[PDB]
Formats: sequence, C-alpha cells, structure tokens
Amino acid sequence: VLKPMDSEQLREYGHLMVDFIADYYKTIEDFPVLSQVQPGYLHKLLPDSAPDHPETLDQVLDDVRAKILPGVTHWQSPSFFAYYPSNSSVAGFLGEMLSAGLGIVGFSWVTSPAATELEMIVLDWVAKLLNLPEQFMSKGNGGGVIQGSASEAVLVVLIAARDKVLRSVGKNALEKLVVYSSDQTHSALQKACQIAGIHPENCRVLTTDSSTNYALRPESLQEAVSRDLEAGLIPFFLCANVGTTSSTAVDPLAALGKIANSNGIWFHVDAAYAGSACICPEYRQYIDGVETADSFNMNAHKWFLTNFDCSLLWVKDQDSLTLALSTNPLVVDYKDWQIPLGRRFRSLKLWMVLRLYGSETLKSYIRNHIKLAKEFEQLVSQDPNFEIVTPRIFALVCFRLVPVKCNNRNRELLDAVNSSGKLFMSHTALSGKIVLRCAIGAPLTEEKHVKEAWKIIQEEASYLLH
Amino acid sequence: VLKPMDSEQLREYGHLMVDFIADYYKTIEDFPVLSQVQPGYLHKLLPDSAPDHPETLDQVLDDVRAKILPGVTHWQSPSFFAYYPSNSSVAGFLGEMLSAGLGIVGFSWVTSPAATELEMIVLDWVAKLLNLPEQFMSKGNGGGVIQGSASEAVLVVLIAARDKVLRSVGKNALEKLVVYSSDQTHSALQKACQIAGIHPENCRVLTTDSSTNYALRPESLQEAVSRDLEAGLIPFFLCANVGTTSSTAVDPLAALGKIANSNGIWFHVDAAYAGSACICPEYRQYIDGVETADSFNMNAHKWFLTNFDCSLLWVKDQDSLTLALSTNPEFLLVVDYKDWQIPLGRRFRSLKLWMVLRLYGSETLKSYIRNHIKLAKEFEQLVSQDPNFEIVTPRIFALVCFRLVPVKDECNNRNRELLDAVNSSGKLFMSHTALSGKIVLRCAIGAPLTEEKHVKEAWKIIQEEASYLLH
Ligand SMILES: N[C@@H](Cc1ccccc1)C(=O)O
Ligand SMILES: N[C@@H](Cc1ccccc1)C(=O)O
Repeated sequence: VLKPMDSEQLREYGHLMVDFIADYYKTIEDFPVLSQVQPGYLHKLLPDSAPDHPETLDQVLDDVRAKILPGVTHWQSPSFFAYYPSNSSVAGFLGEMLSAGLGIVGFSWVTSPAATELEMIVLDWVAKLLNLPEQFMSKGNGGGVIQGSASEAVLVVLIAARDKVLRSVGKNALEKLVVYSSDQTHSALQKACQIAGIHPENCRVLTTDSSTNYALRPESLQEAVSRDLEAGLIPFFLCANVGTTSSTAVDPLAALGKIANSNGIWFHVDAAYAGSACICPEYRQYIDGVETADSFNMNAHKWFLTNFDCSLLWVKDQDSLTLALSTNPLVVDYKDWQIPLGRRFRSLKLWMVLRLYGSETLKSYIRNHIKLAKEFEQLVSQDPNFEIVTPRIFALVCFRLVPVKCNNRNRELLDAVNSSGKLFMSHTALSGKIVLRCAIGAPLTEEKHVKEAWKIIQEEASYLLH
Repeated sequence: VLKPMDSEQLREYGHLMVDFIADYYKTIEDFPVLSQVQPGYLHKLLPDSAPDHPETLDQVLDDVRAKILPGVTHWQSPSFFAYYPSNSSVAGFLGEMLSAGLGIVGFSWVTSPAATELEMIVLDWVAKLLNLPEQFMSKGNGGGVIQGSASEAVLVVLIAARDKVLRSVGKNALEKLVVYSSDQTHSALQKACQIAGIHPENCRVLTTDSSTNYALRPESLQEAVSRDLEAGLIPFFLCANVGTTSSTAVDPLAALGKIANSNGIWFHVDAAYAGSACICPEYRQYIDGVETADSFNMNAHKWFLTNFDCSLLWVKDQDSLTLALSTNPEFLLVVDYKDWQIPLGRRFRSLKLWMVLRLYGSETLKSYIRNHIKLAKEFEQLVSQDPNFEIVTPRIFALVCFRLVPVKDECNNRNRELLDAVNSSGKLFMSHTALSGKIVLRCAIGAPLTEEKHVKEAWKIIQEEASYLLH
C-alpha cells in the first residue's frame, strides 16, 4: 500500500515510472504527432468522481496508455515541427526529478539559500555564454531571474516601467502611458498591457512589411514617439523582437534602443526563441544593441534543452522590479522579481543542462538544428510548386504553395499533412496571406525525419492538386 | 557521452536519480532543517563560467551532496513546522516525473487535448470532494483551473472583476475602485492590487482583534462599503480568508457574501491552506457560504499531497476570466486555459493531481489530514501543560500558535530569542507571526513524514531552549 511519503516506496515506484517514460521515448514515433481525438473525448473514459480507496499504479499507467496518450500532442516527437520547440532533455528531466524530490519553495533567501544563489550563478553563466553586457550581471545593479514564461517576464518589466513613471508623476497619468511594438510582436505584450491597465488606444502596433523582412523600422518608432509627445502622451515602454513567432524577423536593437534611451522608454528585448542561438558567435550579431536594453528575455525551455518551465530574464536595474513588486513598507529575495510568491528549484535543471552538456555541445546542437533547417530550405527551393516566403535566419523555414476561389490550398495542405499523423507543423500570416512553418527544434529530429516530412508534404500537395 | 535525448540514457540516469532522491528521503532527518549557511557561500564553491565540455553525473550528484544540500532548507523534513507545508508525495513525485517526461505545453486544447480535459475532470473531482456548489462545476457556466500559486489566482480574479467593472463604467473609473479585506489577509492581495492598478488609498484593510478570533466582522465591512458609496467610490472586490497564514483564522463567509452580492462586489474566498481540510465533513462547515462566492481558491501543493505547483481556482462564471484575459479581438466550443491565466504555456499539471487522487483515495486523504490535526492537538496539550508558555489563539487545524509568557524579572519578551535558538539548533524549524502587535510562535504540522515522535522531540527541544533562556 502506497504511503504519502516513504523512501523505499518512492524508490520502487520511481524506477517503475522511469521505465515507463523511457519506453515512451523509445516508441514515441509510433504515435500520431498531432492528437486526433475529438473535444470532450476524455470525460467518457474516466469516472466523474475520485475513488474512495486507492488504485494501483499499473492501472494508472494503463489508463495513461489507453486514455491519456491518445489525447497527447507529442511535443518531443522527432517529427514535431510546429510553433517553436519546447525542449525536453535527459539532463533537464533529471533536473526536474531532483527539483520535485527536494520539494522546496524558495520565496526569499532563507527558505533555501542554494535555490537563490544557484539561480544567480547560472543566470550569470548564461549571460556570459550570450556575451551580454556587464549591466546584466548579478554583481552590478542588474541581475537575472527565472520566470515561468516569457509572458510573465514581459508583464513584470512592463509593470516595473509603468510604476517607475507613475510614482514620479502620479497614478492619474495611467491614461497617458504609451507602449510601442511592431505588428510582429507576440500577443504576450498585448495581454500584459491589458493586465497593467494601459489604455487600448495607447498600444502602438507599428506596421512592418517585406521591405525590412518584417523588422521594425526605427524611423516609424521615432515618428510615433514624436507624435505622442506632441499630443501630451507619455511614451514609456518598447518591445523589440529578436526572432518573431511568425517569420523569425529580427529588429534593429541599436537604433531602436538609441531612440528608447533618448526618450526615457524602457527597452525590452524579447529573444524568447532565437536567443539560444546567440551562444554561437556567428549568431551573437543578432542581439547587438542589447547594451541599450533595460531588459532581455530568452526561453531556456524553448531551444536550450531545459524542460519547461525556465524563462530567463535579465534586467539592468533590479531596483525597478523590486520597487514595483515589493509589498514591504543585502541579498536577493526573488519573490520581489516575479508575480507568484513561491517558486521551485528551477535553477537545478539549468545547472545540470549546462554541466552535463557543455557550451560546446549546446553550440553543436543549435548548429545541427540549423543545418537540418537549411537542408529543408534546400528541399523547398528545388520544388517549383513551393516557394520560400521570407529569408531563413535560424531553424525556422517559412514557405508556401505557389499561387495558381474561397478555398485556401495552403491550409488544405497543412490540414491533410497534420491529419496524416506523420508530422506536425503550424501556420501563420504575413501581410495578410497564410504561411506554412517548419521549425526544427526537437532533440530527436534527424535528417531522416526532415526528408520524410518533405516527402509527405510533396505527396500530399500532389494529391490535393489533382 | 550524454545526449540531448536518448531513451536508454534517460532510463539509466533516471534510475540513478531515483536512487539519489530516495536516499535523500531516507536520511532527510540527518540534516539541519533550517539551512545554516552564510549568504554568498555558493558562488565561491562553483566556477564563474559554464564548462566547455560535459561533466559526469556522479560529479554533479556529489556537488549536490556537498555544495547544494547544506544550502537547502528541508521543507519535507518531518521536523519542518514553519509557515505552511508544501507537500511532496510519492504520487505527486511520480506525476511530476511523467509531466516532465511527456514534455508537453498545453496553452491550447489542440496542443494536447488530454492536458485540458483531465484538468477539467480533476478540478471537478476535487470540487465534489469539497462539496462545492454546482455553480463551480465545469458542466455549468463556471469551472476550475490549475494556477501556479494562490498569488496568481487572486491576481487573476482581481483582474476579471476589475475589467468587468471598467468595461461597464469606463476605464477612467479605475481611480474609484475599492478592494476590501481584513488585516489578516495574505500579502498576495496587496501585490495583486499593485499589479492591477488599484489605487493604494482604495485598499481597505479592515482591523480584526481577539474578540472574533481575528475573523473579519461583517458589520465593519458594511460600514466601510456604505462610507465608500456615499463618497462616490465603487466597491468591487472582497477577499475573505479561510485559514489565515498567521493564526488559521476563519472569516464568516455567509454574511460577508450577502453584503458582497447585494453590492456587486466580486467575492473571492482564499482557503489556500485550510481548504484541504474541508474534504472532511467535520471541517466542511468552515467554507459554508462559499455558494455566494464568485471564486474560491485552495492550494493542492500545500496540504493536499500535490507537489508544487498546483493551486486550484474555481469560478462561477468562466466568461469573466476569459473576457478579461483573452487577447483575441473578435472571439466571443472548447476550453483554452491560456485565457484563464497569466502565462501562455503550461505543463501537464493535472497529471500529478489525478495520480494523488487515484493512488491514495479520498479515504486516505481524509485520514492524512486528520492525522496531522491530531498531532497538532497533542502538541497543543503539551504546550498547555507547561506554565512558562501559553496558547495565543484557539487551534482549529494543524497550526498551534503559542508563546513564552513575559515575566517581570526585578518585562522582557524572550520569544524571538527562543525561536532563533530553536531554529539554529538545526533539530527543527518554525516561524513566527504577530497578532495585535505582539509576537507569536507557530507550529504548523504538515509534512507527510512527521510522526508523534518528532512532535514530542520538537516540544522537548523548545522547552530546553526556553529553560536556558529564562536563567
Ligand atoms: N509561442 C509559440 C507557442 C509556444 C508556447 C510556449 C512554449 C513553446 C511554444 C507560438 O505561438 O508559435
Ligand atoms: N504562507 C507563508 C508562505 C508559504 C508559501 C508556500 C507554502 C507555505 C507557506 C507566508 O506567509 O510566509
């Protein structure tokens, strides 16, 4: 009989669960990547009440196989090419295991000093791998913190910026604060603006087009800022993207940051996905200008082999955060850097990734995925029925069927491909027209899977065309 | 050489890690409960750069033993009596394992239908164990959702209420919105008010005292609301506590909710810790009146054996949440939990709750709560038998509030010194609070490993330390 806690039961049952998960990974290719169940399928398979008496672990695992797994979209499949990767690694899995086993909640330094200091140290490590400027290192006025997601990271710095303005001019000025970003910016910014009370008409979504590969034009930011200043409004927050979700566009951080600095605009850089690549010198160029940023954000749980959740946020003045987020009327108390109070030992998995793989292995991994994406881009360019929509900079390839009413052949192709169960890809829209995406990021993906995916896409397009 | 992903390497290394964690649990009593290290000790022990080449798992585990574990405050020690428990169970540990192994992110139904539907189902399961009214079941207009923490949950419903008011009266009315709570309410409410733009002067922290056992007096809420209405302010949010962090005080939900309903005040019930106990019929009484609440929150990762993170939030109208938190301009089907929370992504957290519920059973969960409450009752008796101490507030659950009685020796308040000596002994860990301005020591029995032997030993150590301090 299983007890609430017992070291030996934990050992036995944990070995069983380890074997189960390993078997899952060993046969992951046997599942349809995108789940094919119907909405509501699960409530008929499970009781509508918890059991009075315990049920076996074998029964739970059988229910996982037969009831839960059919309803899973396999993010770790070697043929998962959708959205952006959400990496799971052996090192990160071991880190999550250890974090759950320790079971500590580190609000404040005392409730596990190691949980705070290891986080400080590994954020420093990653900042050094990224060649971030000195203002983002813990030894200065700034520092780093692990957030639950890039959405929370942007909310935190937006609140910090808002409050820096409001406690100098008064809360009645909320109606005048303006946020700036390009029309490629992730929806997390709009949601943070809503939560923070920014007025909708003061969310400046600046237009971009193909002439700049959907990168924000600095001159349009300057014009918008000057028109807002003339109108008595207070520009206060700017979000630049390094690797947008749609087409992996990259904004010019230098000129945008010069504008933001000159006008007292908090400068946030969202490199949630592509930031990982910037540990490679041939891609570090793409965050040039970050020295002007007040904050910088990269998702280690995307393309850095660190199991969700692990969003990394650096700021150049931690006081802005803690003055906004503290509730109180020498050492870091991380509750004052985040929305939640409690937090788990999330730095362990990042530390274990860094140690067990090495910067060299992480670089080679980034490069291998980019090489696979370049092979896919080559395959696309050789087929006259397809076209590359925007230049490929990292491991994301945007493409589409060449134009030849009411029906959208690109969506039909994507639906048929995803329904095959052999792979999973997602779509976006650029300048109003649909765009198919192939984002290579799963650790299991090999060139064989990319080749088979291209063959499947070709066969499906040919069948639909006839 | 270790690969980014490999089923057999994962199998071998995961077995090694399972043995490591089991060894930690078997010997957890050998460590000082409260960490005794100095701030900054760790950066001197570790390199200042990530390594160029991989390091062995044995060296990593040895560093965990020798460098990290001393810097750990052992929340799962059977002698951890501080703040409130943050339970770790075999079931919850297995659920965390499976969640990490599958590695899904279910921000939308499509990106793993089971991750959404199992959550709906298990929130329904717990709602039935709590005998929550039907308005909170997923089949109606309301529903349940797993949040990362009670702080996030209260922020979410405060946002929903604020936007519901503002899109009716206009955003310029933000300066008039009033939030109400007692002076025992967790700081999460204040932090949410700050994030949400509530003006500081419009946060009514209403005083409580021993006459009601620090429970909020409804008449004072009524007075505050009438005075605010007469002054042109818009009451819009009320937070009632079921189990305050200080003294496990319980607010009268029925009369407070009567007032809130009558005045259009969003009624939130924070039962973060004590909500668990309410699966027992002898404690369900303490959330009577929740039927008037617009939202209700219980932390499964506190006292319900569900490894962090797992905060359970129920609402009676999911549309409030989704209309406030959705980013779609035209969308008015299926549940997309991104629209119920702050983050976009979310992991498969319903797995650990499902497994706790299935592998233990409601009967075992009830007995577990009751065992912790009985241990707290024994500790209370032990304190009451020592004349140098006193019970400060009645014990309702597994938290005992006590203190050394001040004595005029030829005046002094030893309690902070006693707590510091006890915590520095390393044999146990407890925290303090303040009631009506005077310091109060706390003993919150909540760790799954805690037995009566540990409670007795903790009391004996406290007595010895107080005896040393008195002379
Ligand atoms: N932001 C990604 C989805 C995603 C969310 C969270 C983690 C990983 C991926 C997209 O819109 O394509
Ligand atoms: N309630 C505790 C914080 C806490 C967090 C998580 C678990 C238990 C307790 C406090 O007020 O300090």
